[PDB]
Amino acid sequence: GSSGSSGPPNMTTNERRVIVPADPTLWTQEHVRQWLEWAIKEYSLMEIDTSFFQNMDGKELCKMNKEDFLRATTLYNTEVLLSHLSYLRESSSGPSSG
Repeated sequence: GSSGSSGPPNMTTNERRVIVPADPTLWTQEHVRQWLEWAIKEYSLMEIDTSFFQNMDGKELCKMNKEDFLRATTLYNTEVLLSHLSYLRESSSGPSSG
């Protein structure tokens, strides 16, 4: 670090955050892309092929598995994304089970 930082073009926003719905299945062809670049800049992910999800609708994003994800992102990242989407998938602005 220490200055000299020229990372990629972050997503658009008022200050610095993402605006997407709870359920990932409702994510549009754009949302899936926004959330991607986000988790990357947030969890400092690398070696990820965002292009693979250039046209992957939220629906096709929640159906993807470790394998399908491994063909676009590294194993490490595959564990983060899957884990993250795991919760968002089981959450629709509703109450908690148990």
